Amino acid sequence: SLGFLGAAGSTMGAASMTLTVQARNLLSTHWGIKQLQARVLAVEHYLRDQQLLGIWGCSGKLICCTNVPWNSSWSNRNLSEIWDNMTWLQWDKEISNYTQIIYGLLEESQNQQEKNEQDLLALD
Amino acid sequence: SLGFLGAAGSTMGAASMTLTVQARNLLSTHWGIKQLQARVLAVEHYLRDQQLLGIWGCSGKLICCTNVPWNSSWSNRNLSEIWDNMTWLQWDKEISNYTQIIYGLLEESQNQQEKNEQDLLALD
Amino acid sequence: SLGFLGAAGSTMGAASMTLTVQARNLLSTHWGIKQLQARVLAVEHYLRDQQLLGIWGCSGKLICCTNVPWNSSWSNRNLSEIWDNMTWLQWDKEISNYTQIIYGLLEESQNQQEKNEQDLLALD
Amino acid sequence: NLWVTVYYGVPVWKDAETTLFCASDHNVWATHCCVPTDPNPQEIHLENVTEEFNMWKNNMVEQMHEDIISLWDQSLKPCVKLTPLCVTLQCTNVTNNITDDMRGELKNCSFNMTTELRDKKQKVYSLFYRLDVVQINKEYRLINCNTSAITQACPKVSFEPIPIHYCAPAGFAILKCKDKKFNGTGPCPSVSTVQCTHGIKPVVSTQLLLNGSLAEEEVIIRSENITNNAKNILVQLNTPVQINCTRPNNNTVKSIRIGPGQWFYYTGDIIGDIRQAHCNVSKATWNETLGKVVKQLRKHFGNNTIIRFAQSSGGDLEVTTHSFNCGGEFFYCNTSGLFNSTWISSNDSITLPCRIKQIINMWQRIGQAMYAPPIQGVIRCVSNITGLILTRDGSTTETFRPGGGDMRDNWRSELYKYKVVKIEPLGVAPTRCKR
Amino acid sequence: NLWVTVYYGVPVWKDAETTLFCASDHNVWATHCCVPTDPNPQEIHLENVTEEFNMWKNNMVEQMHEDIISLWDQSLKPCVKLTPLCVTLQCTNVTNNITDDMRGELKNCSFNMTTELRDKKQKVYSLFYRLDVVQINKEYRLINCNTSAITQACPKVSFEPIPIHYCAPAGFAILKCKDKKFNGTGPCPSVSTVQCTHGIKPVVSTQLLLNGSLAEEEVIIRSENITNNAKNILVQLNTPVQINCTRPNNNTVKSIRIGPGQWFYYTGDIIGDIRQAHCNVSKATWNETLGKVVKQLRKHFGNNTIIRFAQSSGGDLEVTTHSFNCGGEFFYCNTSGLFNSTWISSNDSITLPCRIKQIINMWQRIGQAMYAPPIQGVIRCVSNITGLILTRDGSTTETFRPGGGDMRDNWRSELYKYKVVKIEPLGVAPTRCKR
Amino acid sequence: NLWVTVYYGVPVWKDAETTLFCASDHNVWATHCCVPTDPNPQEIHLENVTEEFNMWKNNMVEQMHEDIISLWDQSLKPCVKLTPLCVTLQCTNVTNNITDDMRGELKNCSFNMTTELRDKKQKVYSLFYRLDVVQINKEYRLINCNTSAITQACPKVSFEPIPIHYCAPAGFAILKCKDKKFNGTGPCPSVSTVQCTHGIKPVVSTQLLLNGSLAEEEVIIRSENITNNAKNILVQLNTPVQINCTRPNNNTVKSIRIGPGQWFYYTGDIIGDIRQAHCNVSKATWNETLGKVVKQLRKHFGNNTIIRFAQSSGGDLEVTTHSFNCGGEFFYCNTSGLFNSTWISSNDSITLPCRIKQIINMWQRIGQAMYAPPIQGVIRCVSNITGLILTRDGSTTETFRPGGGDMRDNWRSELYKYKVVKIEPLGVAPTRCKR
Ligand SMILES: *[C@@H]1O[C@H](CO)[C@@H](O[C@@H]2O[C@H](CO)[C@@H](O[C@@H]3O[C@H](CO[C@H]4O[C@H](CO)[C@@H](O)[C@H](O)[C@@H]4O)[C@@H](O)[C@H](O[C@H]4O[C@H](CO)[C@@H](O)[C@H](O)[C@@H]4O)[C@@H]3O)[C@H](O)[C@H]2NC(C)=O)[C@H](O)[C@H]1NC(C)=O
Ligand SMILES: *[C@@H]1O[C@H](CO)[C@@H](O[C@@H]2O[C@H](CO)[C@@H](O)[C@H](O)[C@H]2NC(C)=O)[C@H](O)[C@H]1NC(C)=O
Ligand SMILES: *[C@@H]1O[C@H](CO)[C@@H](O[C@@H]2O[C@H](CO)[C@@H](O)[C@H](O)[C@H]2NC(C)=O)[C@H](O)[C@H]1NC(C)=O
Ligand SMILES: *[C@@H]1O[C@H](CO)[C@@H](O[C@@H]2O[C@H](CO)[C@@H](O)[C@H](O)[C@H]2NC(C)=O)[C@H](O)[C@H]1NC(C)=O
Ligand SMILES: *[C@@H]1O[C@H](CO)[C@@H](O[C@@H]2O[C@H](CO)[C@@H](O)[C@H](O)[C@H]2NC(C)=O)[C@H](O)[C@H]1NC(C)=O
Ligand SMILES: *[C@@H]1O[C@H](CO)[C@@H](O[C@@H]2O[C@H](CO)[C@@H](O)[C@H](O)[C@H]2NC(C)=O)[C@H](O)[C@H]1NC(C)=O
Ligand SMILES: *[C@@H]1O[C@H](CO)[C@@H](O[C@@H]2O[C@H](CO)[C@@H](O)[C@H](O)[C@H]2NC(C)=O)[C@H](O)[C@H]1NC(C)=O
Ligand SMILES: *[C@@H]1O[C@H](CO)[C@@H](O[C@@H]2O[C@H](CO)[C@@H](O)[C@H](O)[C@H]2NC(C)=O)[C@H](O)[C@H]1NC(C)=O
Ligand SMILES: *[C@@H]1O[C@H](CO)[C@@H](O[C@@H]2O[C@H](CO)[C@@H](O)[C@H](O)[C@H]2NC(C)=O)[C@H](O)[C@H]1NC(C)=O
Ligand SMILES: *[C@@H]1O[C@H](CO)[C@@H](O)[C@H](O)[C@H]1NC(C)=O
Ligand SMILES: *[C@@H]1O[C@H](CO)[C@@H](O)[C@H](O)[C@H]1NC(C)=O
Ligand SMILES: *[C@@H]1O[C@H](CO)[C@@H](O)[C@H](O)[C@H]1NC(C)=O
Ligand SMILES: *[C@@H]1O[C@H](CO)[C@@H](O)[C@H](O)[C@H]1NC(C)=O
Ligand SMILES: *[C@@H]1O[C@H](CO)[C@@H](O)[C@H](O)[C@H]1NC(C)=O
Ligand SMILES: *[C@@H]1O[C@H](CO)[C@@H](O)[C@H](O)[C@H]1NC(C)=O
Repeated sequence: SLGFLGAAGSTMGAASMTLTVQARNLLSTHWGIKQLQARVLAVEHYLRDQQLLGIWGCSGKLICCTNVPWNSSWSNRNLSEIWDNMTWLQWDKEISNYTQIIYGLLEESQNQQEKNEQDLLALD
Repeated sequence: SLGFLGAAGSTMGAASMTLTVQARNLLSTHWGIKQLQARVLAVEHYLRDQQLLGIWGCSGKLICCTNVPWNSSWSNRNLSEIWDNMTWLQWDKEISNYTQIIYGLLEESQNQQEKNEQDLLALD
Repeated sequence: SLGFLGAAGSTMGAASMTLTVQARNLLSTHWGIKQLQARVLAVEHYLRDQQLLGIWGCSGKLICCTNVPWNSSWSNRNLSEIWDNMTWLQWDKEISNYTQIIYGLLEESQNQQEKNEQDLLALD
Repeated sequence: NLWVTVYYGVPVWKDAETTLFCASDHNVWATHCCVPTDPNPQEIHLENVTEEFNMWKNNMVEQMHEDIISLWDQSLKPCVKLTPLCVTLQCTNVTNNITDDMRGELKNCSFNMTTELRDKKQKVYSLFYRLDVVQINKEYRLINCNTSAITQACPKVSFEPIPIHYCAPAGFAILKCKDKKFNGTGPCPSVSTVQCTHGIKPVVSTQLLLNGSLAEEEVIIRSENITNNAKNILVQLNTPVQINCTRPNNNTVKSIRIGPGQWFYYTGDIIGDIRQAHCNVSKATWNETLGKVVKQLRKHFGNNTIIRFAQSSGGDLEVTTHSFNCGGEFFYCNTSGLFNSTWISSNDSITLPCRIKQIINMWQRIGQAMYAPPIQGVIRCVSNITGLILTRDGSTTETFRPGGGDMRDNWRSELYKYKVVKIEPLGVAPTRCKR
Repeated sequence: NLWVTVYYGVPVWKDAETTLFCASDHNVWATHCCVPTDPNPQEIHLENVTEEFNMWKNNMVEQMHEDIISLWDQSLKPCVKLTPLCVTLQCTNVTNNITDDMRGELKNCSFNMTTELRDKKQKVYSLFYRLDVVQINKEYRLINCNTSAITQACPKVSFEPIPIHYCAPAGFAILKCKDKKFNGTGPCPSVSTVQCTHGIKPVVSTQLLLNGSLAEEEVIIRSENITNNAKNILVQLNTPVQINCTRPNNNTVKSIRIGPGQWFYYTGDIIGDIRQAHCNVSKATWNETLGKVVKQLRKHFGNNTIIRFAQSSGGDLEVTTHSFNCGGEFFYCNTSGLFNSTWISSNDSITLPCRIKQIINMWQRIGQAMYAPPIQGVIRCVSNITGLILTRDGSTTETFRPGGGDMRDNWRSELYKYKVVKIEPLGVAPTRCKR
Repeated sequence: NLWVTVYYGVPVWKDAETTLFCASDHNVWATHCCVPTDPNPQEIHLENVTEEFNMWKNNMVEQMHEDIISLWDQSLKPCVKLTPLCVTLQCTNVTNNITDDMRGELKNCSFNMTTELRDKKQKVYSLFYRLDVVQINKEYRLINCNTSAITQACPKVSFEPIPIHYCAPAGFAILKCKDKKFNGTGPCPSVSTVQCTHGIKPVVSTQLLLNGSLAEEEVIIRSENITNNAKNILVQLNTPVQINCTRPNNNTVKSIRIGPGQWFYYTGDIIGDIRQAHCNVSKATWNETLGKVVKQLRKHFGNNTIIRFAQSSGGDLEVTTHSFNCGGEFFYCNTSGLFNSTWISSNDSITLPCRIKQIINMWQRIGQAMYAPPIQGVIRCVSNITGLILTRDGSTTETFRPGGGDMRDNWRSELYKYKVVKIEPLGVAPTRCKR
C-alpha cells in the first residue's frame, strides 16, 4: 500500500480503496501524566467515532450505506466529479457546513428503522 | 426535544423514543489525577455495557429482541400496565431482584445460537 | 461450571464452549499513577482486540466463520487431530509463525467483501 | 407468550458517589487548576419525577471540604517561611493615641532577626495585636512557637472567594431540587437535571453565614434532627441583612529582608488615632429578621412557649465569636448584641466590637499556622447575612445560641439542592418481539 | 477444504511483565494506599496443565522490593528531622550496674540542643548504645553526620509486618504452583489460577528468614545454581523453630522540644541493672533442624561427604549478624552458636547475645538514615524461623555459612509459587464453516 | 437520486494542538522521562498535497520550551543547597600570573563556612570571577544574596544535549515540509507524514545558533514580518562555520563538607599563566558567510540599499554577549568582531574574548539560581555555527545587529518543518448505494 495517509491527494474513488490503513493507526512527575493523558485521549476519540457509527447503525463496517437521500443543496456535483476529480481533503472542506445536518438525519433514520424492525419481528 | 433524561417520568412506552438522547450523552497539581480518574471511569463504564451487549448478540442496537422467554415469576404484569402506566425508574425497581438471572439467561442463549450457526454453515 | 481459564488443558473442542467465561473477565505519591496505568492498559488491550475483530467483520461474535481458506503449509493435521487431541495452548504454539499471514489475509478478505456488497446495492 | 427485550439508553439512574471536578469561570483557590465553564449551560426539567434528597448524607459536601483545604494548602507551598521570627520579643504597650477601648490590644515589640547574609542581624520593630502574642514569664513569644510551623501568606494572592462550579463526569448527572420551602430531607416533587452546579463561593465564616443564597419565600429551618439539641440548626434567610465591617486605622506596612529571596511584612506604625475594629447591623432589620426566625421555630417548638436568644456559652474565640476574612484581614466580631432577646407569644445600628489577629489556624488543624501580612491603609467591606447557625440548650422556654465552627455546615447550606446520580442506561422489559 | 475460523475468549496465555497492585488485607507502609481484598477470593485448579516456573527470573519480586522501599520512604516524609543533633557530644560510659557483658556497650552523653526559640539552648543528657556514636579525635559524634542526614521515625507508626496481597490487573492472571517438593525452577504439574496472591508479610531480616511459609513435607533446598559459590541457597523448613528475643532493660524515655512543633525522643535512664539483649533457640529443635538440612544437602553434594557449618567470614554488622525488628527495636544477634558443627556421613537452650542499634541505614543505601525512637519499658518478642539463607565455600568437606541481605532473596522465599501471565483471548483454527 | 454513504478510515485531517511525548535517542535532559525510538521510523511522501505552515504560530515550540524548563528544574531538585555560602567574603585580587587580559577578572576570597557539625566552623578560601561577586560597601557577597536561592548543580549530571525526538500520540500525525528553500510561512508543495520528528539537540545559546540543521542549498532568511523592526530574523546557513572555544587555564578543584551529606566544590588555584577564555573562527569563512547572507537579505531591501552590521546596542550580559555551555562552564563571548562591516553593491582567525560566570539565571527567571561547579583541568570544545539571530534598526543603509534572549527562537529554528494535525477518519459522500 502507500502507507498511512499515503492516499491523501488521491481522488476519492481511489483513496477509498485503502481505508483499513488509516483505521489501524487510530489506536497506534508529570512525565507520567502527560503520557496517561495522551493515551486516554486517543481512546476517547476512538470511542466517540465508534459510537457515532453505532447510533447511525454501522458496527464494524468501514463502508456502510444508509437510507438518507443526498440533498443537492449540500452539494451539487456530477457525482463523477466528486469521485474522479476531487480528493477527500477538498470534499471535507466543501461540505463542512452540512456536517451536523447530515449526522442528525442519520440518527433519525436509524431510530426509525429499529422501531420498524421490532414491530415486524413481533408479527407471527 | 428534551436534552437529557427529559423522558424520565414519562411512560416506558413514551420514553422508548429517546434512547438515542441518553446514549449519545454517555462518555460526553495532582488535580490532574482526579481529572484522569474521572475520564477513565467514563470509559470503563460504558465499555462494560458494550461488552454485555456484545455477549448477548445486541452489539449494534439500541433495541434488541432476543430468544429468552419472559418468566411471570420475575414480574406478573399486563403489558399495558408495564408500557402505559409505569415509567422506567419504577420498572427497574420492580425487577431489580431478577437482573442477574435474566442476564445469565441472555448469555446462555447467545452462546447456543452461535454454536448452532456454525454447525449450519458447516452443513450448507 | 468452570471459572476463569478452567478449561485450559481441555481439548480445543471442549474449550470452545467456555469462550464467554474468559471474555467476560476481560476489563473486569506514585500510587495514583500505578492505578491509572493498570486501568488504561486493560482498556487499550481490549480495544485493540475489538478493532481487529471489527476489521475482519467479527465484531459481534465469539465464534466467527470467515472466507479465508486454510493453507496446509500452516498446519497439515486432520480436524480430529486438532480438535480432539490438542489443547489451545499447544495449538497456539504450533501455528505461532503464521499468525500475521492469517491476519493479513483476513483483512484483505473483508475489504473485498465490503466492496462487493456496496456495488450490489448500487446495482439494483 | 412474552420475550425479553433489551434496551440501551434507558432514562434511569441510581444514587452514586463519584468524584466531581471544578470548573471555575492570583488567588488562594488556585482557580487556574479548574476546567473553564460552558457559557450556555442547560437545565432539563424532569416532569413527573419525584426524588428523595438528604442534605445531611450528601458527600458533595465532603468533597468540597477536602478540595478547599487542599487548594488552601497548595497556595502556601511557594511562600516565605517565618521560622526566624520565633525569637524572644521585647514588648511594651502602644499608648500614644488610644481611645481606651483598645486598652492593651496593641503591643510595640522589638527583636533580633536575620538579614540576607548569615553573619549579620538587624533590629526589627513591629506591632502585634495581643491575641497573637503570649508572655514567656516584658519577654514574649509568638503563639505558634510551641505548636506549629509558621508560613507567611503570599501578598500577591487574593483570599476573595471566587464562585466554583462543580461538574459531574460523563456517565453521571446532578439532580437539582427546585421546590420552594424545601428543608433538604424529604421527597422533592420538582427536580431538574444539570451537569454543573450553581457557582458556589467558598465564603468562610463562623456564627453567621455570609454571601449565600436566599430562601425563596420564607425563612427555612433545616436540621438533621430538630429535637436533638446536639445538632446545629441551619437557618436560611428570606432577605439579607446588611452588615458593614471595618478596621478604621491607617496602617503603614513595612517590609524587610530575612534571607536570600525572602521578605517579611509587618505593621510599622499607625497614622492618627487608634480605634477598635467593628461591624454595623441595622437594628430594625435585625429585629424583623429574628421575628421571622422565631415564628418558624415556633412551628416546631410551640406557640405557647418562649424562644430566647443568647450568646455562645464559651470556648475558643474561633468558635464563639463571628469570624470572617475582610480585605484580607481576619476579624473576630462579638455577636452578643445580636443574640440577646426573649420572644414571648429607627436609623440606628447595632455595633459589634471586633478583634484582629495575624496568626491564623484554619480548618481546626494543629501544626499548620499561617501569618496574614497586614494591609496598608484602611479597610472597609460590606456583606450580606444570608443565614444563621444555631444550637439549642439541653420547661417552657427554649434557648438558642450561635454555633458552628464546622465548615461543612457552610457548604452544606449551599449544596442542599443537589445530589449525584449514576446513569444506568442498560435494562430489560417484556415485549411481543422475538429473535 | 478447510476454512479459517476466528475464536474470541480462548483460554490461552503468554508469559508477561506488567505492574501489579497491592490490596491490603499507623503502619509504616501506606496500607491506606491499597485497595481492600476480595471477601471471597477464588482459585481455579487447571487440570492437565503443566507450566514452567522460574523463581530466579520472577519480576514480582523486583516489584515487591521497589514498592517496599518506596512505601518506607513515604512514611518518613512528615517526620522530624534531627539535623540539630550533629554536635560534639561529651561522653563518659555508664557503669552503674553491669555484668561485664555490657561493659562499654552504653554511653552517657551530653550536648547543647536547640529549643523552640532561636535564642535559647538546652543541655540534654541521653544514653546511646555505642554503635551509633563514633569518636571524633571524650569527644564523640553520631556516626551518621558525615555520610548522611538523620530523620526521626514517627513514634506512632508501627513497623509490624502487615500481610500485603498482590493483585493482577484485568487482562492478566497469576498462576500459582501447587506442587509439593517444588524447587522453584522446573515444570509444575499442578497449577491453579488466582487473581491475588496470599498476603505476604514484609518481614525484614538477615541470616534467618522469619515468619514465612513452611514446606509441606520435607526441607526444600532452592538455589539458582547449586554448584556456583556466587549464589545463595534458600532453605525452606517444614517445621518452625521457635526463637525468643528480648531487651531485658526497663528504659525511662524522655523527650524534649527541639523546635516549633518538633520533638526528640531519647533514653533517659535505666531502671534496675543493665543486661545484654539476647535470643533463645532450643538445642534439640535446632540440632534436629540441621540434621534435616544436612540430609537434603547430601542429595546435591554426595552421600559420602562431610557437611560443616561455620559463622560469617566477616563484613559489616548488617551482613555478619541476624538483623531483625522486635517491637520496633533493632536487634543484631550473633548466630555463631547456631552454625558451629561438623556432620559426618530438657529446656537446654542456645543463647545468642544481641546488640541494639538506633541509627539504621536500611536497604543498603547511603544518604538516608533513620533514627529509631527508644521504647519505654521492656521488650519481648517470639517468632518462627521458617527458613535459612546459606552460602557455600570453595577437599571432602563442604562448608556452609549463613548468608544474608540483598532484600530480594528474602522475598523470593514467598514469591516462588507465582507467575504472571497475559491473557491472549484471540486466535484462529481450521474448521468446516465458511462466511 | 443519490444516497448518503458513510466512510471510516478516510485520509483527512485538521490543524490541532495536543500533548507530545519524547522518545530520547546522569544527564539533565532525562531520558528516564522518554520511550525508545523506532529503530526504523517511517516516513510517507504525500503526492499532490499542499499544506500551509506557519512556524511563528507553531505550538510545538511552546511545548518544547516548557518541557526543557521542567527537566532542567527537576535535575536540581536533589542537589546540594548552598545557602551557607551567603556570608561576607574577605577578597583581594588574583595578581599572581596576569597578562593584563585577566586583570580584575579573578578574586581570591576567604570566608567562615559551616561544617558537618552544627557547633563547628572552618575557614575556606576560593576563587571567583568578578561577574559572580558584588561589593557590599574589600567586603563582598555573592550576587544572588539579595534575589535568590542558590543550588549547586550535581557534579554527576551532564549538561551535554542529547537529541530528543518528539512523537505524536495515536490519532495524531506530524506533517513535515520537504520543500527546499521554504521560508516557514507559505504553502509547502512537497510534504510527508511522520510519527516522530528528527532528534533535536536542545542546544542553548544566544546570537549564534550552534549545532542545528543546515539549509539544503541556499541561505534562508525567515521572519514573521520582515518589515516589522520588533521581530527577529532567523538566518539559516547552508554551510557551517567552525568555531573553536577554550578556557585555557589548568584549574585545581577543591571540595569541602558543608553539612551532613553535603559538599561544595570550588576552584582552589590555577597552575601556570592565567589566560582569558576565547573563541576562534576563520576570517575567510566568516566573511564568505556574511556575503551569502547579505546577498539573500537584499531580496527584501533592494540593490540600492546598503547593508551594515553592528554589535548589540546594550542590555544584560546574557543577551548582548554570545553565550553557551562548554565543558560545563558558562561562556560569555564578545561578537563585535564578527558583526562590524558595511556591504555596498589563509590561516588567519578572528579571536573573540570570553568571560566565565559561575552563577547562572536561565530563562531570565528570578529566584532560581544555579551554581555551576568548576571543571578540573583545561577546557576545549569545537562546534558549528548553523544560523544567526538578527534584529534591524529603525533613510538609507539598513543596520543589523545580533539578537536573542528568547529561547523559543532557537527552537523555532529547528521546528519549522513540522506541524501537528488531528486525524479525522469519519466522513460522508454521495453514492448510488442505499440501505
Ligand atoms: C513474628 O510473628 C509474631 C506474632 O504475630 C510477632 O509478635 C508480635 O509483635 C507485635 C508487634 O510488636 C506485638 O504487639 C504489641 O503488643 C504489646 C503488648 O500487648 C499485649 O500484652 C499486654 C500485656 O499486659 C496485654 O494487655 C495486651 O492486650 C496484649 O496482649 C502492645 O503494648 C503493643 O502496642 C504498643 O505499640 C503500638 C505500635 O506498634 C501502639 O499503637 C500501641 O498503642 C502501644 O503503644 C503491640 O500491640 C505482639 O504482642 C507480638 N506477639 C507475640 C506472641 O509476642 C513478631 O513481631 C513477628 N516477627 C517479626 C520479625 O516481625
Ligand atoms: C498525483 O497526480 C497525478 C496526476 O498529475 C496522478 O497520476 C495519474 O494517475 C492515473 C491513474 O493511474 C494515470 O492514468 C495518469 O496517466 C497519471 N498521470 C501522470 C501525469 O502521471 C498520481 O496518481 C497522483 N498521486 C496519488 C498518490 O494519487
Ligand atoms: C406527566 O404526567 C401528565 C399526566 O398524565 C402527562 O399529561 C398527558 O399528556 C398527553 C400528551 O400530551 C395528553 O394527551 C394527556 O391528556 C395529558 N394528561 C392529563 C391528565 O392532562 C404528561 O405528558 C407527563 N409528562 C411527561 C414528560 O411525560
Ligand atoms: C499593658 O497592657 C496590659 C493588659 O494587656 C495591662 O495589664 C492590666 O493592668 C491593669 C491595671 O494595673 C489591671 O487591673 C489588669 O488586671 C491587667 N491585665 C492583665 C491581663 O493582667 C498593663 O498594665 C499595661 N501596661 C502599661 C504600661 O500600660
Ligand atoms: C422535613 O420534611 C420532611 C417531610 O418532607 C419531614 O419528614 C417526616 O418526619 C416525621 C417525623 O416528625 C416522620 O414520621 C415522617 O415519616 C417523615 N416523612 C418523610 C417523607 O420523610 C422532616 O422531619 C422535616 N425536617 C425538618 C427539620 O423540618
Ligand atoms: C529443580 O528440578 C529440575 C527438574 O524438574 C532440575 O532441572 C534439570 O537440571 C539438569 C542440570 O544438570 C538439566 O540437565 C535438566 O535438563 C533439567 N531438567 C528440566 C526438566 O528442566 C533443576 O536443576 C533443579 N534445581 C535445583 C536448584 O534443585
Ligand atoms: C552453574 O555453575 C557452574 C560453575 O559452578 C557452571 O559451570 C562452568 O561453565 C564454564 C563455561 O562452560 C566452564 O568453563 C567451567 O569449567 C564450568 N565449571 C564447573 C565446575 O563445571 C555452569 O555452566 C552453570 N550452569 C548454568 C546453567 O549457568
Ligand atoms: C514566504 O513566502 C510567502 C509566499 O508563499 C510570502 O507571503 C506572500 O507575501 C506577498 C507580499 O510580498 C502577499 O501579497 C501574498 O499574499 C503572501 N502569500 C501568502 C501565502 O502568505 C511571505 O512574505 C514570505 N516570507 C518571508 C520571510 O520570506
Ligand atoms: C507587517 O509590518 C508592517 C510594518 O512595516 C505593518 O504595517 C503597518 O501597519 C499599521 C497598522 O495598520 C499602520 O498604522 C502602519 O502605517 C503600517 N506601516 C507601513 C510601513 O505600511 C503590517 O501591518 C504588518 N503586517 C502583518 C500581517 O502583521
Ligand atoms: C420461572 O421462575 C421460577 C422461580 O425462580 C422457577 O422455579 C421456574 O423454573 C422458572 N421457569 C422456567 C421455565 O425455568
Ligand atoms: C484430563 O484428561 C482426562 C483423561 O485422562 C479427561 O477425562 C479430563 O476431562 C481432562 N481434563 C480437562 C480439564 O479437560
Ligand atoms: C539582641 O542581642 C543583644 C546581645 O548582646 C541583646 O543585648 C539585645 O537585647 C537583643 N535585642 C532584642 C530586641 O532582643
Ligand atoms: C555548651 O556551651 C558552653 C559555652 O560556654 C560550653 O562551655 C559547654 O561545654 C557546651 N556543652 C556541651 C555539652 O558541649
Ligand atoms: C543499681 O545501682 C544502685 C546504686 O549502686 C543500687 O542501689 C541498686 O540496687 C542497683 N540495682 C540493681 C538491680 O542492681
Ligand atoms: C570568622 O569569625 C571571626 C570571629 O571572631 C572573625 O574575626 C574572622 O574575621 C572571620 N573570618 C572570615 C574569613 O570572615
